Amino acid sequence: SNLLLQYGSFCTQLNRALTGIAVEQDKNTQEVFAQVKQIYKTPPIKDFG
Amino acid sequence: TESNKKFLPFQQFGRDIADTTDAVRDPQTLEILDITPCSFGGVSVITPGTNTSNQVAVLYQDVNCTEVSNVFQTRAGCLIGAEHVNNSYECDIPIGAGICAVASQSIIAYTMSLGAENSVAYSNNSIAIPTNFTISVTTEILPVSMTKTSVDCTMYICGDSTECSNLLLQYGSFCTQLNRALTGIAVEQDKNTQEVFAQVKQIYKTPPIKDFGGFNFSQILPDPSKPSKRSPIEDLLFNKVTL
Amino acid sequence: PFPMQMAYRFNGIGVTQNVLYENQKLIANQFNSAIGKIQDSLSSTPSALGKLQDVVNQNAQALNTLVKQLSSNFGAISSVLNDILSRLDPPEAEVQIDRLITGRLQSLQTYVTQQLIRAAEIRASANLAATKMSECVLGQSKRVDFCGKGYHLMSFPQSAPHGVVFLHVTYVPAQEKNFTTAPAICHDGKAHFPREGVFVSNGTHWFVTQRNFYEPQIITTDNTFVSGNCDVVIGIVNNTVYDPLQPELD
Amino acid sequence: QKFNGLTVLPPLLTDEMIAQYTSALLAGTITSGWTFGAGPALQIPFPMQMAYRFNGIGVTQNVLYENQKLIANQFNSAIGKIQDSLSSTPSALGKLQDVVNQNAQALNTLVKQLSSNFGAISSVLNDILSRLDPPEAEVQIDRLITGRLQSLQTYVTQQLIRAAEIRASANLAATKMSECVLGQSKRVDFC
Ligand SMILES: *[C@@H]1O[C@H](CO)[C@@H](O[C@@H]2O[C@H](CO)[C@@H](O)[C@H](O)[C@H]2NC(C)=O)[C@H](O)[C@H]1NC(C)=O
Ligand SMILES: *[C@@H]1O[C@H](CO)[C@@H](O)[C@H](O)[C@H]1NC(C)=O
Ligand SMILES: *[C@@H]1O[C@H](CO)[C@@H](O)[C@H](O)[C@H]1NC(C)=O
Ligand SMILES: *[C@@H]1O[C@H](CO)[C@@H](O)[C@H](O)[C@H]1NC(C)=O
Ligand SMILES: *[C@@H]1O[C@H](CO)[C@@H](O)[C@H](O)[C@H]1NC(C)=O
Ligand SMILES: *[C@@H]1O[C@H](CO)[C@@H](O)[C@H](O)[C@H]1NC(C)=O
Repeated sequence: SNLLLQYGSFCTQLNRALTGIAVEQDKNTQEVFAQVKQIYKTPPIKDFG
Repeated sequence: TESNKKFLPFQQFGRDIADTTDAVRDPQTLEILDITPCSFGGVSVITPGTNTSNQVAVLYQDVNCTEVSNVFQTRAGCLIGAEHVNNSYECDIPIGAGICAVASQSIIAYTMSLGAENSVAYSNNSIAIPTNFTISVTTEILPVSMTKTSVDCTMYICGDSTECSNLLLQYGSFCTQLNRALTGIAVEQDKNTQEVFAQVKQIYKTPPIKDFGGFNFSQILPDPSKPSKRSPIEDLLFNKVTL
Repeated sequence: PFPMQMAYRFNGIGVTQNVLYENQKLIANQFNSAIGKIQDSLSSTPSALGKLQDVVNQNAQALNTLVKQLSSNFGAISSVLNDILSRLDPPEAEVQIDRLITGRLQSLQTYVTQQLIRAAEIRASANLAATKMSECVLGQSKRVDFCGKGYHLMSFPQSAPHGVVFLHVTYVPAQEKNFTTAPAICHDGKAHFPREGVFVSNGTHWFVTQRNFYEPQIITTDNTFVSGNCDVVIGIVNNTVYDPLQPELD
Repeated sequence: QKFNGLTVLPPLLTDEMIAQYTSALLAGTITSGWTFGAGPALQIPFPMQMAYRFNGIGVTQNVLYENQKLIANQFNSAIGKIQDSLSSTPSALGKLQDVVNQNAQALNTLVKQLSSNFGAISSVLNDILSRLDPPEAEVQIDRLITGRLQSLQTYVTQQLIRAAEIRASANLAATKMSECVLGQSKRVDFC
């Protein structure tokens, strides 16, 4: 590890890119699915004509 | 730990997919022990912010709550410092696996609510119709270009020294692929800005009298009395982003 | 004339022109107040400009780390190559330089690749901004949630450092009511269907109204049309249809 | 799975909450048509909604009312057939299985790189440390750091590209979510 410390900041660039991807995946799921301001519920009687 | 894998009489140690040690057979008995790497993981800090409070909670992402003041186990790890409350709220600080996290002068963790419950009074002879109407204006912000940076490969790597320049010249064309790529990005930023904005071949101009039937556009139209002829909103945007 | 422009923009989303002209003053007040609120919204809610701040911060950080990679030994006896060239013999300065050429070229490669990927992201965001500029300010979009939540009327573009801000003016149904309905009207054997809008009742009388704004109208032969008979349509109510010709001949 | 230094964080929205969101969107589409996207949920009988959707494609609404039972039977038959269609034709879920396969293969091929000497004397750093004196182990450990770091860099680069592709697919999915489920699209073969 003390020898690795002589390669600068590669080991935080990788762990900031991976975190960027990690948060981008939750942004993707939220942007696709969370488009309703309320959670609507269907009526108990399925008389839809 | 104990294992239920029946090793054959001739193998001593077992391997898992992608070349790792999974289990080993105790030489002094017939027992077969599985070897699991002991719990480890990154450590995450939940903070409301030094602007508000210096209270902090800390989450160990992949350990139980048996490895070092409330302590709550979640599917995302063991979170210490936050009290789990049963009632759901809007998600604030993301934790993971459905729990988000400040209220009542302490850090709380809860299962996120997805929104208010609202059933629709469905019937095959009832229609709702609006009897009035609101006009809303929303703001949508999109990036179009970024700073056209350029880095001189040879002078960056090999600062003003011919001795290193000879080795860099022995590394071939790298110091030309990098300049070519950065030049391509620089020109593509101008193409982006042109395609976003240069959509009118001629420059139209507003009339001097703002008799728009009661609509007031003074907040989006350029103000000639300003040195840079920008709208008040555009002023707020240029004064709101800091470098 | 701009009020007629907005009246046609109402027509384009299924609200007849007469809603605007009778309510032009209220529409003006709501538009002006919303534009006024935009200032407070942008100036008081942080992270509102986050999408624009993030790119400049990412580029500044990439440059900062790129420069900080110059302060790294990479296996060399020192970071400053001037000291190796001034202190070591070339037969060994060659080897000491190689272990800085490699690390600084690798840092440059990392930076260039990250910039290519982020440039592709900005390329996609710029193309989306161009598409919204074409289809929201330059015209009117019927595609929902593309020019903001609600029924789109218009958009106004604004410049921003390294970006664009759209003010989307949209129509949202507000106070609402619960009315009885029917898919057709049975009159002397003929089935009447609305040309535009639906039939509504408050219990006692049947009217026709546009679906996106309550405006009751008497049922006549010029807003309804006849097809088939009363025994085919499931769920019909019985009301009478008035023909303006009857009072003109009587 | 869990190896040396590799973790998988759980998604913030669990499958239960995703299912609850799609249930909310389905209840909206069923009980209020497209109006729950624009503003408040406005109650409309489902046949009148489908009559609107016929009106929007140039077929007069009466065609629905006169053929309501046939329309219902065809819609129920198609919805029933969708299960057999996707459950009986293989590769139907290839677009979702391929993402998982590529991520798992990238992780396995990141781990496999640890068992490569990279030009040194033994792929285990502890073995070179235990057999060579530090002044000489330094070079072999430099090899086992440079190669492994280059492998991690390649993995992260390919994950950035794949994340960009999946983000493009997610953006198209959100566009379809708005312009196909929340409303009705005049864009041909887009929905
Ligand atoms: C329709 O709504 C508007 C506003 O939602 C009403 O207009 C006035 O608006 C201001 C704020 O914009 C309120 O303080 C007033 O209470 C509103 N009413 C009046 C009389 O000023 C408008 O009145 C509404 N129309 C109907 C028929 O309800
Ligand atoms: C009135 O509104 C309620 C809920 O808003 C709804 O359940 C009901 O069906 C509507 N009509 C009547 C006649 O009550
Ligand atoms: C739905 O329609 C049927 C016949 O068309 C009717 O009997 C039933 O009462 C209707 N539903 C409600 C809730 O009134
Ligand atoms: C329009 O809004 C501006 C905002 O500053 C206000 O000063 C002005 O009086 C308003 N009316 C007109 C006619 O400009
Ligand atoms: C409506 O009128 C028709 C004749 O015009 C009659 O046969 C029917 O019973 C009436 N009531 C209904 C359809 O509910
Ligand atoms: C229902 O509509 C009729 C027709 O305009 C009106 O006279 C009546 O006052 C309304 N309200 C009722 C019946 O409660």
